[PDB]
Amino acid sequence: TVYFHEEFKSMEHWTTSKHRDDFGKVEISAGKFYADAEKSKGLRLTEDARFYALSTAFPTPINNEKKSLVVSFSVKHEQDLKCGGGYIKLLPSMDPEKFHGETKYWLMFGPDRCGSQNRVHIILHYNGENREWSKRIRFPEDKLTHVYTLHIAADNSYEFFLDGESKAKGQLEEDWSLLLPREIVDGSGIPNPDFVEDSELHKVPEPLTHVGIDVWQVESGSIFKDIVIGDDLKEVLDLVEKTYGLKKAEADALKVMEDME
Ligand SMILES: [Cl-]
Repeated sequence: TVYFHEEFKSMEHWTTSKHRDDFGKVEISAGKFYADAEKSKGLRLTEDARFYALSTAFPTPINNEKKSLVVSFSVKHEQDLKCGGGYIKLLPSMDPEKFHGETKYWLMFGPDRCGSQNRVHIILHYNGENREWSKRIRFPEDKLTHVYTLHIAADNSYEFFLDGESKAKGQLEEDWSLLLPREIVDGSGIPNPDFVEDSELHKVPEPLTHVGIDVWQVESGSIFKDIVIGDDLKEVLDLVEKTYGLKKAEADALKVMEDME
């Protein structure tokens, strides 16, 4: 039911790409401030003004035929991020050493910010193109840990959770540009006979084989935690309570590091 859970207690099983000789360095770390010196540990990007590209393979490939698929992970931008990504990717069969921005993914999911620009990416590869989510939700611009959870249901509905709470909810067909128009001209009532129905929008075209972090950061220091993937929503949200729902401790740790200032 839970296919995968990266705790980032270690990073040896994650492979860093060879597509460039200058990808940024990463480490296991709890950051400058933390709710717990051990449980707050995670994947930390260390170097300013770098690209990052590292990945790990699912022990077993992941499918979602007539079944739910739930993705969750957290990013902590404690560094005062002005420009940088904090999103992950789910990819079909690929070579981790040539992993880069152009590598074919099925899903690109997570926070991204640069200047006054801010949104949560939910990008689905469908029918040979990457389809950007039509809705634009800004993620919280603070130094605290935030969790991003996505439910892709077998009825082609979806739901996006930020910090455990529902932020967006709707239909894949309506909130992305995946299919042709149902009407030949909108509001005419005349059907478009070329329209093709797809009951498998939610379904991965090929089985999913890797998770990867492919981001650019100007101000580095971000920490990734708890990459969870499964087929049951409550199960994942329960796991988010266990791992993230550290809230009270972290916020107090943040105030402590802010009273000094
Ligand atoms: Cl997007």
